[PDB]
Amino acid sequence: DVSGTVCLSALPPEATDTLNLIAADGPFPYSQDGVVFQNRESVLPTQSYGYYHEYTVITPGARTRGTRRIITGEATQEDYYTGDHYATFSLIDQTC
Amino acid sequence: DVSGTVCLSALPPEATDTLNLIAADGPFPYSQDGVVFQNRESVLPTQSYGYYHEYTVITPGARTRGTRRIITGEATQEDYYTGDHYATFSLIDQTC
Repeated sequence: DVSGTVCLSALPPEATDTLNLIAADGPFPYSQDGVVFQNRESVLPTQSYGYYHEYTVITPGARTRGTRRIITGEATQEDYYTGDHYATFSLIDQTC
Repeated sequence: DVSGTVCLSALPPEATDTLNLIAADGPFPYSQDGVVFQNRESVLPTQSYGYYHEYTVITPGARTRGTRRIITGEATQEDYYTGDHYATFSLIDQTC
């Protein structure tokens, strides 16, 4: 299940950066950015393979990719944030 | 519930160090390494007491033992990572 909706302004600033890179079609900092997210655990709504893709949200200071991601869905404005390594997701509202 | 599976290569490098010590049965850096994990919140599957053990994953820069751990179960390659002090867990895939 999706936890709720959160305004973009309420998320870390790095989430805005990732969304801007997605709009531009990259380039992306990490090699894993843009790979299919399989939704294996069925946390997000059931969709076809390739409906979802994953992108890093940089964690300041981290040596690794960390735990923060944006998952895009194919629908307009359908973007999910996770800060806990895919345990929970919130829909991003870019209007606020 | 477990949050998903994570590749070992995607975890902080110290996770590999901890897995190597577990394979050798130590010696371990902390006296709390190898204690039973009680799974009090039932995040992991329910098992008899003593099934799970916990080990520190060192966090460089932290002043404490930090929040990163590996929990082992008794089955082969049943190794879980938590980065958030036991709130969420991922199964480690050592093949990737």
